[PDB]
Amino acid sequence: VPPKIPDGERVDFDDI
Amino acid sequence: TTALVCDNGSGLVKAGFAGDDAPRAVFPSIVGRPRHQGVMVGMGQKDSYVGDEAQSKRGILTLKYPIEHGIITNWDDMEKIWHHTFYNELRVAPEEHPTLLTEAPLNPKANREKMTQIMFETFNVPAMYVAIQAVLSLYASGRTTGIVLDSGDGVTHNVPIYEGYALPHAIMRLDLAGRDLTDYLMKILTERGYSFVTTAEREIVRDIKEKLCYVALDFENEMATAASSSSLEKSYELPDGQVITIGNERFRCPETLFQPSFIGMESAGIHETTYNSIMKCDIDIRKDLYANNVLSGGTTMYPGIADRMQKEITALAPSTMKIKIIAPPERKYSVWIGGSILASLSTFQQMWISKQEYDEAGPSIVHRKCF
Amino acid sequence: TTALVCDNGSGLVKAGFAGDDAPRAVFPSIVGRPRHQGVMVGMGQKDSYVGDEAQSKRGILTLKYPIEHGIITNWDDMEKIWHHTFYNELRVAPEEHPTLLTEAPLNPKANREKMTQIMFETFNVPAMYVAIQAVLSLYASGRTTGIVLDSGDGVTHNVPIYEGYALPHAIMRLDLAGRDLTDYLMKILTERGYSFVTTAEREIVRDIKEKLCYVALDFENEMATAASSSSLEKSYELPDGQVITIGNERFRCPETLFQPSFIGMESAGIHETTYNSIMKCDIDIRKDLYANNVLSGGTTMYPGIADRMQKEITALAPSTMKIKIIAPPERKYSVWIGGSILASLSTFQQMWISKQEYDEAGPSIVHRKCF
Amino acid sequence: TTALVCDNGSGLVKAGFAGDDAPRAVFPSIVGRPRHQGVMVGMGQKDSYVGDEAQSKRGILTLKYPIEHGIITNWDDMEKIWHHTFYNELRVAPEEHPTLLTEAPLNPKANREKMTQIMFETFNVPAMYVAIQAVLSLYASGRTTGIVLDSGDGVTHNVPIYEGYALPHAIMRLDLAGRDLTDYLMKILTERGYSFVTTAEREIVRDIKEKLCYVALDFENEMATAASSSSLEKSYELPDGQVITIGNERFRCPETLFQPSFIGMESAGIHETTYNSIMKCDIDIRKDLYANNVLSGGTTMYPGIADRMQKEITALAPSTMKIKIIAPPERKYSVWIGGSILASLSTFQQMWISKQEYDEAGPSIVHRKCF
Ligand SMILES: Nc1ncnc2c1ncn2[C@@H]1O[C@H](COP(=O)(O)OP(=O)(O)O)[C@@H](O)[C@H]1O
Ligand SMILES: Nc1ncnc2c1ncn2[C@@H]1O[C@H](COP(=O)(O)OP(=O)(O)O)[C@@H](O)[C@H]1O
Ligand SMILES: Nc1ncnc2c1ncn2[C@@H]1O[C@H](COP(=O)(O)OP(=O)(O)O)[C@@H](O)[C@H]1O
Ligand SMILES: [Mg+2]
Ligand SMILES: [Mg+2]
Ligand SMILES: [Mg+2]
Repeated sequence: VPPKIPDGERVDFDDI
Repeated sequence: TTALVCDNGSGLVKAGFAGDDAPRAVFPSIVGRPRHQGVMVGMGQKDSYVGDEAQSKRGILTLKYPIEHGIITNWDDMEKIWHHTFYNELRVAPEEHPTLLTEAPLNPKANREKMTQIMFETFNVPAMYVAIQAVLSLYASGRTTGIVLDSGDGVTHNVPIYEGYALPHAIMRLDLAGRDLTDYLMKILTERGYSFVTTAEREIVRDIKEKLCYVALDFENEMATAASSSSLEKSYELPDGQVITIGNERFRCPETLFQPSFIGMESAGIHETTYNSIMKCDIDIRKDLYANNVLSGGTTMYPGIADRMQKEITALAPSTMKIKIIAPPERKYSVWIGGSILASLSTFQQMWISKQEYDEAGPSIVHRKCF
Repeated sequence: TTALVCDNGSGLVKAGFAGDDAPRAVFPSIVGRPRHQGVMVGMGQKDSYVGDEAQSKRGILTLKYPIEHGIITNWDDMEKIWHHTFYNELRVAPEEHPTLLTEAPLNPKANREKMTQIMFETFNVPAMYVAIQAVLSLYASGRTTGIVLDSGDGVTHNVPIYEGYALPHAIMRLDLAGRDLTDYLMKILTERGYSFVTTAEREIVRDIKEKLCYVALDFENEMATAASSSSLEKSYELPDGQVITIGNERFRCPETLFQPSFIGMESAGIHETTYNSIMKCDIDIRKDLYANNVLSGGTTMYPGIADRMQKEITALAPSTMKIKIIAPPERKYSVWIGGSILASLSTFQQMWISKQEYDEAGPSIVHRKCF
Repeated sequence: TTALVCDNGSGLVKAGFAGDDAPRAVFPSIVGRPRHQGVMVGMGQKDSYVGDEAQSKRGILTLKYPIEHGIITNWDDMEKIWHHTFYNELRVAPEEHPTLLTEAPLNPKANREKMTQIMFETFNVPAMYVAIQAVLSLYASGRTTGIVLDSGDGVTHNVPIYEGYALPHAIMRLDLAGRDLTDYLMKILTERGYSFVTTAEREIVRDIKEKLCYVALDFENEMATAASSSSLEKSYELPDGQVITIGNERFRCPETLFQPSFIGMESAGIHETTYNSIMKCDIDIRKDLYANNVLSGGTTMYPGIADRMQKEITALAPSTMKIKIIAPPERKYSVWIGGSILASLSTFQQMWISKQEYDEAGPSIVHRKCF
């Protein structure tokens, strides 16, 4: 059974 | 208050408030679940992208239309589409607005009854009314007679009307439409080497069909010309490069309309089912129907169809009658413009199916006097 | 508490607490037993020097890497390396810290299962999670799409990702990496007279490769120039004197990446396996992958590779697409920075493989939902 | 004189004179140039070994098939293969023999036209005819109706035929075939540690697939059984020793046929494209097609496929119809036996494309009446 990532919200392109 | 003129269609959902010129929000009716696994955490990945959002992420989705041929085959997806249409594309809660759906002629009853039951129970509208998709297209032309050929994307139907009295025994519904033309184009493109298989690439083939294909005035002469010269080969750039060159596939894809034997269908083309629909009418209203032939629907937007159809009917019809084909430039939204006009009428204001009436007779109210 | 972001790698073990910018302790992963006899008594001579200690006593040791190509071939030595990493380079007992190992794609299952069994039985961590080495490198770039070429020291793998949905059928793993380049450089140095044979002198050849070699923009022109002038010959001082002069061996060693036929490998270079990995993807996400090509891993630090690769892909790709190669200056630790970011996320906090779960399903839990 | 029934195929070229039971010469269609340097002088080393000779010297060659998916991608190599087939495996000059090639359905026109142009200009045959690979397989079964699923090594196509009248609108061509199964097996073998990369080792993986793999009657039960017991693990000896043990990779490789999502393909398996191909046919010939389902082609030789397919179709089809799957023991050469029968007919003797006809109309004669 593949790992189904649970429900998140964010973020991208900011911590970088 | 104002009425919501929704128009489910099959391929493009067109909606907007009654009394305007054009639909407010037009977006494909596709619901696509993701198909790969997904490794980024917290990306905010939803479980189903509907409407125009799934035409941008279509690279990793499996788009599937919820309406096959006029009829609705997947009620959960259709409910999702309606919910999106009401809440995100118009942002008006349905608790305070009448709705005017549209339905093809000769459709199964259960489809219409389920539609009204959904609209009254889930969305809880004040009152909804279902209208035949051809009468509206006749409204939009400002006529009151005429035989309208509404070649949508799901189903092509041909409803003749005289002086406001529809002729129920002369409706000729044919199930060839834009989707079958897309599939046939995708099938004949393989003769040059281009293979489109994925349900996402059907959209690319649809774009090719919209931008390049045209209806030939005379089929054999075009087939002979395209086989000698090279003045027809128009090129097109895929979503990643690698331009393709379409030869005589340009006018062979929409030719299927006039020769449904190409995709194996038995019936006669849209040029001969109109003449048959006329000949079933009475002998004294045939001149008016000949003179007021109306075109509508998306698929009748091919460049050069209003001349091919007129030539064909003039060949079939008696030599004395005048054959005229009304092809307004706003063909695609003709049904919705007519729907807006009908919903804006004062005389029509008492024909809605009020909710208390539904509570007293159940969903089978739609077949009753409130049609 | 804080998580331990370890990253086994093959050639340099990089570790550190989650939430920082750079790994706390970076040291070669070599375990070298002494090979001579030893006559001084009471000198305190140990039986195996691991990590950075064996890069200073390498004159009398026989260094041997415990990880050949991603996979682990000598489990006792790997356990020793992990024990050193936890206790002496970080000085934090593992009983109070979650761990986040990293693993190359397409590796044998038994390797991963043994890794988790060791981490849970010997070191007795609270919870550990294994992640693919390319998704982290994509985290560190702050993107969410893109095709990442992570040319480490053990194995070069090329994982394409779109919108967070990894494409498992388009992973192209190639076993040419920094170690094979070191061996090939050591093999072509013999054409001038310098012979390096001992496993200790492989480190000297590695230093030569790091400090002098560069990737040529055009191979034939450089081969012609180096054969006429002498503007390329750069000299280097061995650990004992006797400087050496490297001629056209400078750009011939890293050229093996783009022509794996030099070391007898059949496959195509890293310039063409990326294009093949892209072409296996769907037709609608190829533009985004073209525009967001990401480089990572140590071996992609050669001066002038981000231009050679772009030139090659632009030659292969259609002329309309824009080819852009992301080469951040912090390439070497990109995987570990991404690992720190992933371990610092709140959404990820419930994906760890808790110890009670391992007790209930055994080591085969890693292949299950907790990937 | 006698006719030459050649059958290009993709993976095995099968040829022989018309009127026999089995092809005279069957040999892989691979052309492999040497890749190393070569130091012995006068050894008589050729520049390209084709056919079965390159399956014995494959250790130092780079084999490359000239036919990718039905279509031919490398015309010079295909010409070389044909020349070998005529002159060395049959030893009959083509100047005195008609030829009957075979071609998959829905292939590009240019491929067929180039094929006929080569046969008429280079080899200079008296007359050649091109036939669809499924009608022949229907000949060999001695039927005249039935829907034939010809799962070759290049492409799987499913042509329904009734009473001798082919239904051109119901041909469902799918590009999953034996080659993709070989690649997927080579990709899942890496989960135990065995890595095959070279184009020569693809042949070894093909041999493993042929000798060990089988199609499971029920997939989940087999996956559960192989994960508990060890009664399935069958071992196999490589061309140099070091036996390998295949576990649940045995029935996972050919399962891709019924779930093309394993290799990332969107479409439905061979168990559901047959039912879809039937449902496109008319309502009155569906019983006969249900009762006369024919299997052909090499890839349908997996032990236990004629039961899995019948179970799947019986699940899909209405409960009253009888589902029967014809699986003759001579499945592999079914197309060629049918070709021999067709070439031996007297009624067919005037359908050949005579050379004078080609001289008058050019290579485009093949699309004309002489199909
Ligand atoms: N400009 C155009 N040229 C050719 N075909 C078109 C054009 N616009 C739309 N179509 C075809 O018409 C279809 C849309 O028809 P539409 O009238 O929206 O159907 P519906 O009646 O369900 O709303 C599309 O699927 C497309 O194939
Ligand atoms: N500055 C550099 N220039 C060229 N090559 C380098 C440089 N730094 C490291 N390398 C090569 O990269 C390898 C280290 O790669 P690394 O990313 O540590 O592998 P891993 O993925 O196992 O951590 C070294 O063996 C060396 O050959
Ligand atoms: N006995 C067998 N068991 C399983 N697979 C087989 C067997 N024989 C052949 N195959 C598969 O079928 C392919 C040969 O198919 P074939 O019918 O020769 O293709 P073509 O239609 O091009 O002639 C081989 O590549 C092999 O993968
Ligand atoms: Mg419509
Ligand atoms: Mg690494
Ligand atoms: Mg075949």
